[PDB]
Amino acid sequence: TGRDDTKETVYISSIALLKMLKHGRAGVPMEVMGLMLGEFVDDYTVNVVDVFAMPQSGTGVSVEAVDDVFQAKMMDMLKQTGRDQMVVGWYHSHPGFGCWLSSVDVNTQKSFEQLNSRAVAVVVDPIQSVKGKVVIDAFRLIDTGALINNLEPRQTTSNTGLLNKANIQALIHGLNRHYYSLNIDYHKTAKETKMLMNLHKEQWQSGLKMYDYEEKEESNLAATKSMVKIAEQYSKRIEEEKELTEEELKTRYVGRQDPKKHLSETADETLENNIVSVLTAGVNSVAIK
Amino acid sequence: SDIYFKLKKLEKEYELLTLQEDYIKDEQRHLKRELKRAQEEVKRIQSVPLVIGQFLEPIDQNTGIVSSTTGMSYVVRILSTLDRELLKPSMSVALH
Amino acid sequence: LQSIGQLIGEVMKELSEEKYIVKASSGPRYIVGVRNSVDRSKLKKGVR
Amino acid sequence: KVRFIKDELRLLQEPGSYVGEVIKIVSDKKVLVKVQPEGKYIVDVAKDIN
Amino acid sequence: MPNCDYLTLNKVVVNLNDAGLALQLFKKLKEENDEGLSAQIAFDLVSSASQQLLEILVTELTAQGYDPALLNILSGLPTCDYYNTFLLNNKNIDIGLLNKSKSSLDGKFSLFHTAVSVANGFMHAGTTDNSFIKANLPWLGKAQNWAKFTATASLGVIHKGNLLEGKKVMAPYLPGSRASSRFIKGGSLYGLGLIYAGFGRDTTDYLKNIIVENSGTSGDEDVDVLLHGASLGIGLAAMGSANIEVYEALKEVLYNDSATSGEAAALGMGLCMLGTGKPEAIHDMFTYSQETQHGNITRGLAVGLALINYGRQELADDLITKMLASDESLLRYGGAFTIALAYAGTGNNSAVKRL
Amino acid sequence: MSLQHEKVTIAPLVLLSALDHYERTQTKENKRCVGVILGDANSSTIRVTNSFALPFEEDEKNSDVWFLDHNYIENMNEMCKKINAKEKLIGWYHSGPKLRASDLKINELFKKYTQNNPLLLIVDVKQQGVGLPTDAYVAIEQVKDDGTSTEKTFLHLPCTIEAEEAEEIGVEHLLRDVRDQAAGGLSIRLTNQLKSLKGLQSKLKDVVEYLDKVINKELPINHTILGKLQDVFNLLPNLGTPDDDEIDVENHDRINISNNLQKALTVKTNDELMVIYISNLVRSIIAFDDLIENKIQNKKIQEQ
Amino acid sequence: TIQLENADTGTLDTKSVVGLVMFSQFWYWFPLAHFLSLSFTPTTVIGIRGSDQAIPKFQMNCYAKEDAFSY
Repeated sequence: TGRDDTKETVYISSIALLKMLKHGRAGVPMEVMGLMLGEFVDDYTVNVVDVFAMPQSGTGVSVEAVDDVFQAKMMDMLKQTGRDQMVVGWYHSHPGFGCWLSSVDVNTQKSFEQLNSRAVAVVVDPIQSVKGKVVIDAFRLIDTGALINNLEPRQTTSNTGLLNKANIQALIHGLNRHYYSLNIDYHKTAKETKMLMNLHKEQWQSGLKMYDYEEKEESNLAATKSMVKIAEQYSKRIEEEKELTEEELKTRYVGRQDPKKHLSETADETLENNIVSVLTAGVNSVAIK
Repeated sequence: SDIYFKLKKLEKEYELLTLQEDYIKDEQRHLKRELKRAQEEVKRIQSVPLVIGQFLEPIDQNTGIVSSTTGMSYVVRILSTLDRELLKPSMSVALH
Repeated sequence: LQSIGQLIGEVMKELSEEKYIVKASSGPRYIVGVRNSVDRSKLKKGVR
Repeated sequence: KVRFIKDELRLLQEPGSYVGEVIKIVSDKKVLVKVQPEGKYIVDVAKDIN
Repeated sequence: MPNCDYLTLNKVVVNLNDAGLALQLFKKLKEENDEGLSAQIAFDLVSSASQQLLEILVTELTAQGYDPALLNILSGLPTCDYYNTFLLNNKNIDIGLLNKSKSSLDGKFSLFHTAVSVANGFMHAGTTDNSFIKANLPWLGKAQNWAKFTATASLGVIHKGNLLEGKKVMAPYLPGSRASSRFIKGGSLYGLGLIYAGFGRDTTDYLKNIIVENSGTSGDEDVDVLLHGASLGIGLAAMGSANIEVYEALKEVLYNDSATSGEAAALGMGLCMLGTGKPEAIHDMFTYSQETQHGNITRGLAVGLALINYGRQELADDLITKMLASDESLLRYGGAFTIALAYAGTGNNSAVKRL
Repeated sequence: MSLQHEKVTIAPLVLLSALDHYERTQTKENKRCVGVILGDANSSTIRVTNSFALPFEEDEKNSDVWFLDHNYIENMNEMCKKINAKEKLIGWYHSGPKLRASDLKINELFKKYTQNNPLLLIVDVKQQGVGLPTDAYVAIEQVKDDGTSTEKTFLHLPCTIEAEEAEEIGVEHLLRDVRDQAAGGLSIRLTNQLKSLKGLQSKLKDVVEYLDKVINKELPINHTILGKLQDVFNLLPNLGTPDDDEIDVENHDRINISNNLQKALTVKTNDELMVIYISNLVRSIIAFDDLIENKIQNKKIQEQ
Repeated sequence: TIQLENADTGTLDTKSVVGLVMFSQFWYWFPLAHFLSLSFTPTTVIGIRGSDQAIPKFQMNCYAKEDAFSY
């Protein structure tokens, strides 16, 4: 044939993720749209370098609800700064339901497909997102020819061949009907990594400050006293231990959320803080004068 | 002596065991940092927003039955290192 | 439009100094956080 | 210890579970189930129970 | 010494990998010539060594003057033919492979088709076998994509060896004698390089024409798939023969920014010039790895770096630190395998800790 | 204009955008990408939400020569009011690497478009300082320290950087390091004490040096610097005072509790030992029992 | 069978090792997965009848063991 009908693994930068997410969530509940600017290379790579949002609508995303006068005006700026790049797909946020596509969004999808042969749709649902990465997938049109003549899974070949689900129920429904989903990847250069992270100027101040001592008499006093109540129960657990079954041990003497595990945990965690506190205090006095 | 010249090659082999022994300490450190990271996610879920139910009865001891003020009724999984002794009496509970 | 509506409730019970428990006029009870814009003196148990 | 906390955080992250009660068995190896706060939904049984 | 066992003399020639000790070996047996002792060592030398050594030696034996009996054996020519003859007699076809592929799986799905195509080549290795081929004829025939590449490629592995039938199996599927699709045409060149993997000076001369014709062009999709298999074909068939014609020809393809065929070019360079420790290879490969933003081409260059650094040990520590320090996913990936190949086939403490 | 401006929080979208723009205008070798900074202001906390490049030139021969496009700003402001309601021009960024005195002159013109005092937000594109690269400034006017010449000069506003909870999740998990914005165990907190002290060391050196160059080179006097640094000496602790004696009572209290915590953990690991010692006797008996029990089984087969 | 190190002379073959590295990599390109063909080395005793370079068929003794399958 004349095609290879394969979907790209989508590389989304640092620069693009935050813009997509910030606009989706401030704007939610209300479906919102905007284009994605990038670079196309290969047939298995598509870059989402930058993005810009396009104005709100309460009629959801349609081809009759977009502002083309706005798109034009932006591309005119884009040329005067010398940053012009080609449109590589489009992004939208659904307002409250998982990544899937409705009919209205297939109509919007179809025309980006015509404009640029390969293009992606990245769909951000920012209120089922909690790791900044979950419930964000890319999608791409499946042709009607692809279903009936089995030219749909040529995108499972010459790639990793894995698809990682965020919503099992929601993806699987549109996976045969009207889209094929392929997994998303993230990227940055090393200049970006350092910027994204930052180094704090208060990182050095909080190192060299020993906290108030009123809060420290309280800390030691409270902690050492609390470990007496559970120290006693640690004996009663192990009165017998030669009895079979781990759940059994916990049911006889009420060792549920074990007194060995809790008491130890308390011993390690107050211990970590006290060593660091005597360290900070001794550092400041010897250092400064 | 024959054993002794065969040894030379054995001693190199024991040296890779030495390097396994140095390698454990490097794996250990990675896991310990990460156990605290794994735990941080679960604290996000413990805290706000929450939606208030009323705890009915345990049906297991790791999975319960609740009701909500949402207008519905669910089966929910009980997260660990929390009290299972204070779900016996029906009392208000919070679900994520 | 970009500012987006809200839903009225009232403090069912003050639980902390930055966190409150409320009942909404949609029916449901929530445990909510409080923004640092708004005062916590003007928040007291039973206030809209 | 890492696998255990990871396992638990995952249970939360699944959407919920509900509760019903089998009212009848039909001949297509489906079951009519009454979901207690909502309506009745008739559905193919699970792939590990019969 | 005048009375020794030559099995052990051969041990030394192979391990060090020197054509000068190899010749010094055949001088003793030119003054003490019995055709049996001389041929026996000759056969054992080819079998055990690399191809690279044998080529250097042959030149030395035509200058010296020798029997043509010895000259055939150390071209490595008759050694191929015996193996085929054995595999002819003793081949056995599995029923479990045919049944499961036929009934359950389909060649209509790309990922399935490819797996069945990978298997077939390994299973029926030796002489041609047509039992897989004529039964699963509509299944092979109903492929799509690069699953069609896989199918064509498998013909070469099964019909491995054979210098008197190994150009005839690929003869209708060759470019200029087919036009069915770009996949069949390029996967037949990929296949031809597996028939004539190891030895194949003659397979090199043919594929060289295919490379230098299409240089400058991969702005057609057809050309890109055709040349993909053509660049892999020559790296396999010329592997370790040290041609600076191949290395130079494939730089045009790489600099053109060929989409699938830049990955191929990178591997095809490094195979030929493998273990030479070429300073120019290491340098050229590295620069254009950093340079190309296409992800396929970087990966091929990153792996092809490894190959040059076969057998370096200590002088590959400059390379290894550069590959691993980079923040590119592809550079580090091949960076591990610089360490695999340098100390390959004997242990090493420094290498095991680093990894 | 504005008399409310204490701190400028910066989201990492803004810091990255500025960084990108420098490298997508092809402006390098200490030439300047200058852009407008967008977001809410006229608040104690200034928050910069977004940024975009402006057309900009400079000639370093004469810095009283530069190109700023007058069409472009208006058009961008109109567009930017649509996307978020947050966005309005609250200053301009400079790409650094330092604060040139050429930056006043630009700031002077920039005041006209703005609805506030414009901010001069330096974002360094090459990383610097034990502290942040990003340092914020506001144009104010004041009298010098020679009591002569009222000069418009730039008031440092400190920075800590912040992002909404919308952006932040994507930051935390994209990051694939240790982080200086989060921390793990004790081991990482030993690191932190070495890093924090190293920053003091370097910073002290700058203060001494500054004192040198005033009395050598003879740069003009500043009672802002000299006056603040006067305070430092009276704040200074000294040794031999009753106060240090009260530190030592607290150091005994905290190490003693750390001793009892350690003893406790000796009994904990003394438990694990036991469980294993019990496990060892049970495993060894049943392991052997099986072998014996198998011999009898085999024996039935042999007999007929 | 694959042979990592041949016992003909008892010394490493380079070609063998290369083949395995190319086979194991196929992660972003599954089409590239025929590369065991340098790695497979034939296992059979093959004679020569004198210097005629023709294979004689004759009988050789083998000490242990009688297999019920190779088919």
